[PDB]
Amino acid sequence: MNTVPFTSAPIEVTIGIDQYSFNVKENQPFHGIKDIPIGHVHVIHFQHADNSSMRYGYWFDCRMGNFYIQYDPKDGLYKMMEERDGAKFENIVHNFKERQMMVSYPKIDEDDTWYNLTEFVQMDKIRKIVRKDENQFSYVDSSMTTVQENELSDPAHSLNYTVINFKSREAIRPGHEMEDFLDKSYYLNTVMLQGIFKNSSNYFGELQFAFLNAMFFGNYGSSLQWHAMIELICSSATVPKHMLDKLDEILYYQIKTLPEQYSDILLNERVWNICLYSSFQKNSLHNTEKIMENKYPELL
Amino acid sequence: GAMNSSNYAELFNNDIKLFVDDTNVYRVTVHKTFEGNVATKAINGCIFTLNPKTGHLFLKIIHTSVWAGQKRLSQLAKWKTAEEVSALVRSLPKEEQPKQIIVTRKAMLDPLEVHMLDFPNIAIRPTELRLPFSAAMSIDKLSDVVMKATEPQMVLFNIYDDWLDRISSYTAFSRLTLLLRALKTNEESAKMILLSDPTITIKSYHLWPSFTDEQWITIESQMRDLILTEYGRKYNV
Ligand SMILES: COc1ccc(C#N)c([N+](=O)[O-])c1
Repeated sequence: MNTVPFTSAPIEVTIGIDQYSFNVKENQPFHGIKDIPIGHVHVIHFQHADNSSMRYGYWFDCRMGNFYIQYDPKDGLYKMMEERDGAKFENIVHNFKERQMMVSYPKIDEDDTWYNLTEFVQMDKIRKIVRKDENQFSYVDSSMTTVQENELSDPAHSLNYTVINFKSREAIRPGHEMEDFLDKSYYLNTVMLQGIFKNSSNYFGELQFAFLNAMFFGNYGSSLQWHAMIELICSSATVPKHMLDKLDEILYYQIKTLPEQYSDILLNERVWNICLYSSFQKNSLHNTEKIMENKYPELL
Repeated sequence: GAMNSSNYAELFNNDIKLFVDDTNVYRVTVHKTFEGNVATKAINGCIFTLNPKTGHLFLKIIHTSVWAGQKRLSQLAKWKTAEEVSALVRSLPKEEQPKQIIVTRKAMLDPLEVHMLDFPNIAIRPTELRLPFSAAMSIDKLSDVVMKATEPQMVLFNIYDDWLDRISSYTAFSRLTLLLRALKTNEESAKMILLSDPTITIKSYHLWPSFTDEQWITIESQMRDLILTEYGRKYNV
């Protein structure tokens, strides 16, 4: 179990760690988060009390280094940093653990939610979507735009998700216009899976990461990406059986975790109604269709 | 974006554009079977592709053989239309290719956009106008060439005959749409008006009768009377 210590909490802030969150008061003696489960990526995220504008945060994996959070009064945010001196960190952390100045990552033993939300998410792929190669962790916030959004303006600060566009030469073979537009299997299976992602695990990983950025930061381009990746599978007549079964599980846990009050903005009516009721895969997502109908019957 | 009453003169500027109407592409007669069920029998159709500035009509005849062994024909008809329009554009010299294509039905937008991906600079636009191009098969010479076709065929016409020698393209289009609206609302009465006089003749190379300017005023008046009436006969007013 690993630890992300904090030098201090000089400004009042709601701190999230994965799907958990807690309020820290201005200059409260808070010095970090302990008992973080090893083996998963994690996200530690922030919303200031004074400016609910800009949720922001950091994706990280404690196996890749020792990370600590420090408030920067110039840039006005909590920054993740890496401590190379493994003894400065062991001692700095032990001091804070002995003084009980840390919150415990509050996982219930039965609870597989975080695993189920991040099953295919890997730090190395996060770091290719979020390009900042001098750091081992990745900053995301509510305002960052996606590469595809930029095409339709700072490239250093973009989300480089895989561009998916159903009315594009990449998606449509000359001579198969109608066939490929109405059945996207060649785009899914040959262009994206075999060609770009290489396997379905990497596809699902980007889909899951896009959802998490939409949920935790209200990042609109990430929501667009999540829905596009769902719609590309549902609009394919030919999808490997294992992928459909895994997609059903993935979406179930995303829909289960979504705040009930954010459904209006984070869920695209057209995509979900098409995927669950019109598409080729309308009968392949039993778990997802059941939770959607019992939790958000209005949207449908 | 969409074409409506407010940007109407754009049709007669010097940017090449085509209207595409797909109404008459997939045409059927519905009939009873010996077992008393219902079946359709397709008949030849056409794509109506029209330059509104010049009158040039590219009439792609759709022979019933194109539907043999195909499913969901009303959906296929939209993609067949887009394939043929795309093939037409590719066949034209660059300087004759349209800068915009206006579809009369919004369901043609995605089929045509996908077929024209090679032409990112050609704008595909819907319209808010209720244009009467479906009545094109009420023009006897167009109907004749569609029904006689035994294979796919493109036939080129000028739907304005020689009118542009005497009137503007705005006025020619207004006359065309008036004639077609009449033919659509009451084909028999409209046709009586036009060619009920046997001493008035259509030229071999023309589609409509050779009216003098004064006879066109009378004719156009008789069509507007027909349309208003039917609009009464229809709503009782
Ligand atoms: C200036 O270096 C450091 C400052 C604060 C902390 C903390 N918390 C760490 N650490 O290793 O966790 C390093």
